[PDB]
Order: sequence, then structure tokens, then C-alpha cells
Amino acid sequence: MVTIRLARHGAKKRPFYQVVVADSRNARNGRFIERVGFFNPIASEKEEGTRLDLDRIAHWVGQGATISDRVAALIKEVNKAA
Amino acid sequence: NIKSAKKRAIQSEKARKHNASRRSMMRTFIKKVYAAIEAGDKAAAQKAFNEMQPIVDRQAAKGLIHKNKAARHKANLTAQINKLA
Amino acid sequence: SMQDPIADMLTRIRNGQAANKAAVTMPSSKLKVAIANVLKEEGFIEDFKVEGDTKPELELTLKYFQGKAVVESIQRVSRPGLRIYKRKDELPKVMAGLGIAVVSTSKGVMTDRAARQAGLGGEIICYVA
Amino acid sequence: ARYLGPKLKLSRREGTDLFLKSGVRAIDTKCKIEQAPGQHGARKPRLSDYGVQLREKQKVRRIYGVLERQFRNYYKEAARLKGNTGENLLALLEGRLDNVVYRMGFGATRAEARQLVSHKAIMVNGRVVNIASYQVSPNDVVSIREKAKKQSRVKAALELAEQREKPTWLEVDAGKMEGTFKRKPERSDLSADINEHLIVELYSK
Amino acid sequence: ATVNQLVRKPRARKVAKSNVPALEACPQKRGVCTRVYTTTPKKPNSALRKVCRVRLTNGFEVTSYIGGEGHNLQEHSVILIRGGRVKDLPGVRYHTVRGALDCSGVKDRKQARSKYGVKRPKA
Amino acid sequence: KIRTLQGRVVSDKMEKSIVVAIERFVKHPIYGKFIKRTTKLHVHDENNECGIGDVVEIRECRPLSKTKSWTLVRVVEKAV
RNA sequence: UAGCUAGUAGGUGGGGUAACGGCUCACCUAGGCGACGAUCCCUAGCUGGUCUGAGAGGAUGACCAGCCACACUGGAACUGAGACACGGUCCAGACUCCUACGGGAGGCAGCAGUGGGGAAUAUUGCACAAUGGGCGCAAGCCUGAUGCAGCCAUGCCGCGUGUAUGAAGAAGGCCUUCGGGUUGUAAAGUACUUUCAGCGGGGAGGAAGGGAGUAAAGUUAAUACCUUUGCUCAUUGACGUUACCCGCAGAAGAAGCACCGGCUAACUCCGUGCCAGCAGCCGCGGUAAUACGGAGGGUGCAAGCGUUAAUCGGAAUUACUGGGCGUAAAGCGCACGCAGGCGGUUUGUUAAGUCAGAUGUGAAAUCCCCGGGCUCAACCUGGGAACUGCAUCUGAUACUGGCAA
Repeated sequence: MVTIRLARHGAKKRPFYQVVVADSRNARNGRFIERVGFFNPIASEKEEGTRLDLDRIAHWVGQGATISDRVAALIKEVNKAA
Repeated sequence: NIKSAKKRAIQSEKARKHNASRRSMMRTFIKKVYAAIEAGDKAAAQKAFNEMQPIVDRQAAKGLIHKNKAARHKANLTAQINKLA
Repeated sequence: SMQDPIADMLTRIRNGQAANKAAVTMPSSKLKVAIANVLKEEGFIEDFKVEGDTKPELELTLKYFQGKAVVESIQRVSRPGLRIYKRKDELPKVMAGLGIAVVSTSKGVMTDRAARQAGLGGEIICYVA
Repeated sequence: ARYLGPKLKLSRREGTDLFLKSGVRAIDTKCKIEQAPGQHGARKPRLSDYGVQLREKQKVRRIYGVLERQFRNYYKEAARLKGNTGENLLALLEGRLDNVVYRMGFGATRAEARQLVSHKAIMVNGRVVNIASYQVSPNDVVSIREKAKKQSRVKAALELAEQREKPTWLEVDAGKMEGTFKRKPERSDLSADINEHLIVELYSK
Repeated sequence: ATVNQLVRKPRARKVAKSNVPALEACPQKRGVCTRVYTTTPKKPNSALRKVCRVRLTNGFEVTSYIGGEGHNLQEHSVILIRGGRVKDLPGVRYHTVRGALDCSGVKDRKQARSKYGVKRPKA
Repeated sequence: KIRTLQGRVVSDKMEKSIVVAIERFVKHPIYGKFIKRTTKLHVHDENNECGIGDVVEIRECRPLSKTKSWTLVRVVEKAV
């Protein structure tokens, strides 16, 4: 199974999640096929907080990739524009 | 060691016994075939080949011989009989 | 034996400038006339003249600006022992641009300015400073 | 992490007024400046080349109140920025928040300005900044909070702001007690006597 | 020097081995100080230099200088050898860390106090 | 097309096979001198047409023995 | 360390594997590798990278990430999509343990933790709230991964130990040509400020989902059930007396370490007298020692500072960039010559080197640039550049090479 999932990369008490496409049996912050966006749960209240490449996500779900609950929640957040 | 590894130990023993029996019957049928090719017998070996074909295809489908091996056998043995007949 | 006639040419010009020689003769070839045409074009020699029929002889009328000599230091870069082939980005400037470096590019024998403008590197023959 | 000692001693080893006690009175008058930085201070040093470079770096740090690892980091940042490393280094020292509070006349010295900055009496852009080395960007408004406004110090400090030269790259205005750092100070806009090539060459050995 | 000669056989600078075989190149080692001596120096100097001879923890039997005025070492006295040559004595390559395992700090010392194992006097 | 190499036969005497030396001409990483450098390859040929001292083109295929992952396409320049 | 190799090198045929293959066997051939360094010996996990360097290089490969190998030691397979399997099986061995003496049991190089070894390196913590994994339709269960907390100045970064005024230039210390000088605006005095620590209140964010009701659509015989989308209702935080904000009292709780002969910033007095001792090199000390030990004074760094170990630099002292060889080290005693390196001159062809462009790749992080978020910084992060390479295709043909004359 390949999974589009989050991978924790920020500092302590300040996570920055990068949404990647990994073979699901790798580690979380390990090996991935391609990274496809990010998700900062803070970032500030400025402009984005999250961008996420929907074309490549649709490509991988076309291939057979699964999606975790957060990535599904983010696609349900950034629906097409908002 | 104290787990569900005990269950995998006993299951792998049980399946070892089952697979050993089926693997042994398969090998005896193939020995029938190219032990009939050891003598110059065409129709005897064809009868043995027809006797081994469903069991080798079947053990390929059941999952213990991994069908390419299945194919090899019959391929090799077909060659032997049309080396002979 | 003679194994680098280009460095021999540049030796003739260094030792002609160093001896206040008016003109310098040598055996001639296509590459020496190409280099000599670059040197006349860039102003380091006064003129050249190839004579002879069966044994051509290149002759360089040298320059002297004041009492001093114009060709301050001519060096051979891509010698036969070790040849030096630079790209259009690696292509050096000599005396911070005040002194050309004769590069043999596929389009012909040019300077460093002319071949960096032409967009193509090559085999860097000599530094004239 | 900061100096905490005799100040006019530091101003007396350098031979030059480092503006370390600006305060109430005029030019020193009780310093014995030039005369004796210690017991053998009456001796002329006959200073070396390392001594002049070192002593220039110490002049600048002892002016702006910076220690060595922090100064050295300013030299690395001034080196990597595009342009002139001496001028970039003074631009990094002049954008310090305690310095900008000193230039606006909110503190009498840079240590008093550093205590105003330190004791949460100073906002930049409407946010309180507690940090002496905050790097004030151009077109910023740095002001005093409602607490520690109309305290004596800052008033007196603005009183002695008019005795100095009114820096060109600021909007000093003391009515509202707010200031605007407008642009980066040009090298020709500050002090004229520090030799920053000596500290470039000091760190580049 | 000719580039062909370097293709055939490249340049090679030697290894420049260590002055201090305190093995593994460890900062300190500990030893047992098999004996304690005083030893006369080389020619331009004259003194009696207080020097121990030590069986280290890695097997090596090395001799080691004892810094400062007066020590309390005697023959078993497990010390912490340091590394650092005393040039004036032929063949000592090490020092003892004063203020370490069984090597007391130098008595009645006030300056350069950290390098002799002496605590700050309360005043 | 296919990627192929050219080289010369260095020895001959093996039972439907050959061995070919390849001359790559590579710059030294430190010294900047272009140096010749060989690559001997065990190469297969059905019916062993090429003899010693030839020049032959050569492509890569599946393994045919130990080393031997190379097979000729065209024998050129056999001249003795 | 100059010879190594008999399943060895190749062939034919049989077998074997998921798959090519001496992978294996029978037969045939007598090869194969090697001075472009085989074989043997010593050492070593490899890489992205890290440290140093102007660079080229040199050293290294802790954390983080990719690959490999190992799981007490030696071997073997079984189950399985996948293992010749860290917390599986079997055998053997060493050790440790139980025993009724017949036999049994175990494997921290998982996380904590012990004993030992060592100059040296941490808690037998909290939680699955987040992210991820396994199982499950799901709820949920498990997770020493992970999130966090504890200890440690081990590093990097930030802040603090106040601020202004203050000459009677106080006393005391040290020096003094006994005039004074210096410590020194230093302290005390006076006037202000409360960062952080202490005390008391307030209080984000990491929380998205999940559960229970509806409404609509889809499916359907069905307005059931299920799925999806909206809406409503209670809820879900280990960290955590959180970050942060406000109020309180008072300068109140908060400065050492090395050095001062030259190199190398910073000097005198006293004690000692080739001693005691110092020292990185030069070297100090045998009676007035700016070098030893103390004091006063100063200098440098600063919650650090020194010493030691190790690397690169300086070291152009292995020189590719970038050195030399008459006399400093260095031209074989002289030749002939194979392999090697280099090769006059003209024309044509090729285009291998060389050059130009394109494409694929050169993982992400790291370095660099322009921005963004933590009060700033360290840190985290968005986009680019870069990864100097390799392969393929398209061209150019001056130089080098191949070929022909």
C-alpha cells in the first residue's frame, strides 16, 4: 500500500507536517516516493497554513494510493479553492 | 517465547506436515514420468504425464509450487517425450 | 625533438621582444597563422607575412610601444603533455580582462572575449598578457 | 553577559569619549581622561599593529555594549550580506533596538536605553519587545508603552536629546514619545572616526 | 613532478605520529604510579624535578611529571595523567592532573588556580 | 538504436566465446591528463567467427555464463 | 605480498530457481585472472553529508536520512507474498539458572535499568492527545515507534546580575623621587527601573476527527439498512500550576576563569636565590626576577573560562592549482631498447576526446540566495539556485585522436 500521509518535521512543541506519498510500511519521517504539499497547524493567521498539490494527489489515488484521515481532512478543507 | 509466536510455531508445524506430504506426492508423480522416459516407452510416459499434469497444476494453484515451476516441469517433460516419440 | 611548435612560436616572440628584435621568422603552419592573425587583430604584433612556396616561413613584425615591449608575457597553456579544454563558463580572463587568451574553438581560433561572446568554449592555447 | 563595571575606565583606555555617561552634565570634567587607564596609565603604550586593530574592535563593542560572540556573529552576517562589510557591520550595530532607543533620546545612555528595552517599556509596531538586540527594520515605529511613559528618566533623556546632533535617519518626535526608523544609516551619517577596516582585518586573520 | 610521474606514483605526505601514546588518543588516562622520583634535568637547567612512574589502565608503563609546589603521591595513589611534554627532563611526555583522583590540589595557591586543582578561597 | 561498444580481441581460445579489450580515454581527476584505460570483457559469439587481433562491436545482453553479459554484433577490421 | 585459479574459464546436454547464470551434475575443450596490481596481508560498514580550506584539496562519516550487514556463538531449514526470521523453530557450543538428578529453561546490539570496562555519557517517568503503524466494517485494542517530561553548561543562541547621578577625588589596599599617584564615579550618599527568578490571578494553540440525532441525494420492491453531503447536540490534551498576558514587593536572589618577557592585548612591589619552581617555542631562576610564588594594577573572554586529546589551516613542509635537483636533500656510472608518454607538414573523411544545446536522472534534509513564523536569535519553514556528475539524442569541426593520400 502506498499512502498519502503526514510526516512530522517542525521543532518541539511546534510541528510542521509535510504531506508525502510513501510506501506505507516505511517509517513516518523516512523514505517517501514524493512529497506533495505541507500542513502547518499554526503558521500564523496570515495567508496559507497549508498548500497541497491536488493534481499529484489525484494521480496517486488514480494509481491506488490510500489517504490517511488528516490528508482527507485537508483535502476536505482546501476543497477546490476553500 | 510467550506470545502469539507459539501459535505460529504450531501452525507452521502443521502446515509443514501437510505441505511435505503434498510435495512428496507431486515429486513421486514426476519421478513416474521421467522414470518411464529412462526406458524407451512413449505411450507409458505419456500416460504418466497425463497422470502428473492435473496434480502439478493443482499444487500450483493451491500455492505450494508457484506455477512457473509447474510450467517448467511439464515443458521439460514434453520435450523429453518428443525427444523420444 | 620538436613536439610543440606553438610553444616554439611563442618562445620566438618572447625572445624577440627580450632582444629588441625587429622581426621574427619561423616555419609556418595553419595554426600559427591563425594565432598570428589573432595577435595582429588584438594589437600585440604589428604585422605578419607568410612567404615561401614549398617551405613556408611566417614572419612577425613585432611591436614596441615605448622603449618597452608590447607583448609583456606570452605563456603556452595547453601543452602536449597536458591539454586544457575549458567550457564557456570556465573560460578565463587574463590580467582581469587586460590581456587576451587565445582559445581554439570549433568555430575557429578566437580570443576569450570573442568566444565568450560567441557562446562556446574550447581548447585554451596561450595567455597573452 | 553585559559589562557591569566602571564605565569611564573603558572610555579612558580608548582615549576617546565613548558616550558611556552622557547623563546630566557636560563634557566629562571628572574622568582624568587620557591620563591613567590603570596604575601605569601615565606611560605611553607604543602600541603594536595587533594592538591598534584590537583596540579599534574594543572601541566599537564598548560603545554599543556588545560582547564578543555576538559581535563576531554580526561580523559573519555583515560579511555574507552584499556590499561593504565595514558599513554593513555598522548598519547591523545601528539597527539594534537599544541603540535606536538611545538615538531617539528615550534613554540618556545606551545602558539606560537597554534597561528601558529590557524592562518591557518599549513597543515596536505596537508589540512589546523585551530584547536588546532586536533588529529594527526600516519604516518601523518604536515607542514607549503607557506604563513607563511620563516616568522621569525618559523625560530627562529627551531633555538631553537636544544637546546631541539629531540623527537624519529617524523621526525623533518627543511629543507623542514615538519614533520611526525610516532608513538604514549611511556610513557617512554616523561618527566619522571609527575605522571599520581595522575590525574587518582583525576578524580576517 | 612531471604529471606522468604522479599518475604513475602520487604524492604522499607521511603520517606525523603522536607525541603522546595515551592510547586511543583519550584526553586523560588513569594510572597507579608504580614509583615516585626526583630527577635532574638536562644541561642548561638544574633542579630536582618531581616525577612519577605510572602503570596506566591500558597497560602502558609511562613516566609523568607532577606540577606545582609539593604533592602527596606515594606509590599507589591512583592519578589522572594528562598529556604534555616537559622538555627539560629527558623522556617525560605527560603530566598529572592536580586536583584529580588521588592527587590533591596545590597547597596555598591563589593565581592560575584552576590548573593546579585548588578551590576558590572563601572571602 | 542500441548502445554498443567497440574493442579489439585480446584472446581467442575458448569454445564459442571471445574476450575484448575496450579503450576508454578518461581525464585524471586530480592531474587533468587524458589517460588511456582498458576494460576487458568476456564476450559471447555463436560460431566463433572472430579471431585474435580483430576489432569488434559488442552489445550487452542477459548473462550467458559467469561474467559474460556481452555479445557481438559486427566484426570489423580483422586485418593481420 | 608476483604469480593466482581444476567448477577453475568456456561449450553441449540433464537438473534447479520466481528469474539469467558453474547455480548444480555428467561429458568435452584448456582456458580464466594478473604489474591498468591479480593473489595474499593490515584496516574498514558505504553514501547524502560534517569539520577545515580562498580554492583545489585534506580529515571524517556522531545526530538526521537512503542502502547493506548482524541479533549470545557456529550451522540449518520450516511457515509465508516476503525471512533462511532481534522479542519464531531445530541442532551444536560457551555461560547462567531450575531439578525429585530422569530432564528442563534462557538470550536488552528494543526502552528504562543494573554489574563491569573506561577520562567519559541520562529516568527502572507520563501518554497514546497529535503524526504514523498493526488488526478490525467500525467502535476500539495494541504501539519503549512517536509526542512529551526528568538529569547533564555537552553545544548553539537569547536575556539577566540593575540604571542615572555622585569628588569629601572619603576610608582602606598597593606604589611613591613621600610632593603625591592609583584603585576610582569605583563605593557610600541621592534619585529611578523591575527583565528573569519568587508570589498571586487570567489564559491561547497543538483538535482534526470520533459519537448521537435529523434533512436531502444515491441504491432499492421499500419512505428499511447502507453510503455521501449539509445541520444540530454533548464531548476528545500526556505535556500542563503550558506559551503568553496582568498585578505584587523590593536592587532586592544572581560573576567567574585565564593571562600580563617576545610571539601576544596587558606592569610594578614583595618573597625566593641553578632552589622552590615555570614553559607551546625562544628560554627564565646562581640577591635589586615585567618569565618562579604572593599582592596591587591591568588585559582578554564571560555563565562561562582554561588545560588536555583529535582534525584541517597556517604548511607553497608532497607543490593539480602550487616547489625543487652545480654547491643546501635531490641527475641512475653510461648507453641500447620493449610496454608507456609525446610527436613535423598538407588535403579529404570520421567526430572518439573537445565544445554547444536538449532530455532523463543526480532522493529529502544540509550548504547558498530571496522571503515567511517563533518578542529576536538559535530554530523551523516556502520558493529558487546548487548537486561541479552520468547516460542518451541533436549539432559544430578549430585543436587532439582514428582512417586514406
